[PDB]
Amino acid sequence: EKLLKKSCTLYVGNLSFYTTEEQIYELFSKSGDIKKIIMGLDKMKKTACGFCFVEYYSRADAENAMRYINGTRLDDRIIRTDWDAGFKEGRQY
Amino acid sequence: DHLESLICKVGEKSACSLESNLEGLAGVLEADLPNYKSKILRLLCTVARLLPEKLTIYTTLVGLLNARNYNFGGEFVEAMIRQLKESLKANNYNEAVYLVRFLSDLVNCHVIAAPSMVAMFENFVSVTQEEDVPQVRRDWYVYAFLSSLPWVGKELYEKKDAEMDRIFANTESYLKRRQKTHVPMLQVWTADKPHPQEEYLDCLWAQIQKLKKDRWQERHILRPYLAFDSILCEALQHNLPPFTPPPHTEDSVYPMPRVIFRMFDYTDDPEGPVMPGSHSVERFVIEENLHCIIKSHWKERKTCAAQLVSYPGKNKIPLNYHIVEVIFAELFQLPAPPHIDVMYTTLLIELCKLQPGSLPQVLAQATEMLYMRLDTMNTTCVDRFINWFSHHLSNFQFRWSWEDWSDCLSQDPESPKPKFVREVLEKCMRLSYHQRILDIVPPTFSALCPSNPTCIYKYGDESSNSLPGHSVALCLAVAFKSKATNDEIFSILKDVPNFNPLKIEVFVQTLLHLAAKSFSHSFSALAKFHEVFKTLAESDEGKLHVLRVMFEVWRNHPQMIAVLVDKMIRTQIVDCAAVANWIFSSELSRDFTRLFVWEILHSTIRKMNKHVLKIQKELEEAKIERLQEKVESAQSEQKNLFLVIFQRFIMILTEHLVRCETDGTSVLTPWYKNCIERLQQIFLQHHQIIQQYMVTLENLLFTAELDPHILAVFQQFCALQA
Repeated sequence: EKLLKKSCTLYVGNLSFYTTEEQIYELFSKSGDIKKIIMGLDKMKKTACGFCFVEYYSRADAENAMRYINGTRLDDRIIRTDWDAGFKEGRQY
Repeated sequence: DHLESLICKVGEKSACSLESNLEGLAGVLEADLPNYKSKILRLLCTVARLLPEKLTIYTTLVGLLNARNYNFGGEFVEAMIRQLKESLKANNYNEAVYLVRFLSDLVNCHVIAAPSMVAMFENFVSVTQEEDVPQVRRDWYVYAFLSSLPWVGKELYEKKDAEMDRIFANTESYLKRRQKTHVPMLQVWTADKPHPQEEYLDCLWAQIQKLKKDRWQERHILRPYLAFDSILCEALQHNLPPFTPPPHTEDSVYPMPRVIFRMFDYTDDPEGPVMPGSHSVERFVIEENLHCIIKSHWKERKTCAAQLVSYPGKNKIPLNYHIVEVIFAELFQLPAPPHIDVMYTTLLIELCKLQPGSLPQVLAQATEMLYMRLDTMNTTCVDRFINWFSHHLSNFQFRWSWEDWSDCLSQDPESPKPKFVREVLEKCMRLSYHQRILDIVPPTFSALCPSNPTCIYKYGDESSNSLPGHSVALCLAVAFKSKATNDEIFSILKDVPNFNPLKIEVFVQTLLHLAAKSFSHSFSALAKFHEVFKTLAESDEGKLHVLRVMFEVWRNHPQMIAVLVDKMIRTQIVDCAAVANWIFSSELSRDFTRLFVWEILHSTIRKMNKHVLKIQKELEEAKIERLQEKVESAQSEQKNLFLVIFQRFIMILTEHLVRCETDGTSVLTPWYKNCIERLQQIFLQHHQIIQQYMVTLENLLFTAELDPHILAVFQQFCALQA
């Protein structure tokens, strides 16, 4: 809980399987500058499984994403954002 | 901590009436006076300046408490005057206005004698007499006074009509001699119809005039204290300690002038309550209170929507229209919205969920109106309109009755309406897929849809082997595929026949074409061969050529161009100045008025600004000599970035003007409107930073000789703090 409060990384869920890294850049860039995005893939086919990580350069931008992007639509699906301790190699599957 | 909760939450949801909660809280605060008089006074002074939307609820409380303890009321009134002086000293003019309004309304509660406020306002208005002080200083004191009148105007005129008329005469003569140079730079629309966008003081003045003409009677403001007419009386009044407005100093920062956003009138809502006119104080109070409600809850979109919708009034009003108008007034406010743009988009969605059967129709009606008034809407506002509307659409399956906008089809593509439609479809595509967006519009609109974002390879399966560096590119292609190293690529590039402009072209063309699968591949590619880039783009001419070649490859994919430019800046492959020069280059000439261009420029300026703040924050903490020099060097690159941009603007605008005079054609073309307002936008989005360059700008760039079309934009910028 002490970590989640300094993080600039959001875990995004309920993404459609057809959602791309570019669409996520367009949407999440509305709250601030994105440092990096890592899409979640199938451990076998290497195909999207409905989630991703969004890292912002500043805490303020990630908070505005949690305030205004969370709960809105992308590819007509209501998406969810949650604070995340940070990406770790392997968690993209 | 208990009192703070009772005070802050008083007036919210409850089973007991407000009058019952107020009277109750009053007794609770009195009993706790002997032990928490100092705390209670602090909390009451806090709510006075932080919760202006609850003005009359707290002034009633203070009145009920003053009626139980006259001395307490005296110390509070004294503490308020103290706070006001403090707020003014800390340049918190916005909060100062709320305190002044609170003292004013206290007159109605009979906590403060009317002559005390009349006296205070005479002093306020005299500021318009001070010499060699900013018009924005004089303006504020006049605004603090006039904006308090909807609440205390009747009580003051019945007590000191003669003294009040004198003040008005002096107020009017000052308003008549104010400069309006800033107006053109702050209006959302320049057209007079259907609604003039009025300078805030002229508008407020007209509203006060009408109120006076109406014998100071207004029908909107909720006055809880009227319910205690038997408990609140003159016998309990206090006289205010003399008040001297703090003199103008070097560190004095005053609010910028404003223009009143206006789009609705009662004929837009024939089936609902009659909408208060533009020149009635009721309209002013309604918007002022709705703006404050957002200011208090912008962070909580759900709570913000609930608070807006539950806004109470003495009489019925078409609240949904007032809410929508206030949200657009904030989003389109110049220079900038009070809060982050995206918040407004989500707020409107939350409002639609809360009032599904009425708000959507109003928003739809408003959207149609905004489109129809596009011809004179300022470019900075148009971008926000484009971004809001496209985002909104993606939240409602991109459904829209485009046929209503069929009038854009037969106009010059560069015109506001058709350009608006194309930019919107471009943004929608970024949140969707090409064929999908191509399909949401009617057949007659297909030509306005964005082109398929495909990569363009100069040395691919189509070009002639007779192209300079053809054979070289061929080797680069296989080299990258075999996961070669920088050294390898460095060797291959030597076969390039001539800063070698061809080395860059074959390298950029090939490398990008191979990583054209996604943003990730492209980014990683920029990382892998980062050494190659920094070497080829060592000179300014090299950084400009990299950008030029990158554009020739990705011109059909604006978003790709933006993310690549941002990466090249952050990894220092190119610098901000190179991007600024690239923006005004001949290659981008046909795309100059497109949104993405300005998005890249501002995103580039922002990175420079944040870089300056970063170093400043560091030198701040470590206070060593190795930084004080780093700061002044970064601030040097920042200042130079702005000088180059202004330089290029003056250059292309002068060229345009000379060309028009040469050919005898009019200067007012769609290209021009866009170019002159983009210059305006530079000053608007970064006025704080640019004010540091005044002396330089006045002597080197925006000189007295400069064609007035261009110099005026600079003079308008100057007026924001004059």
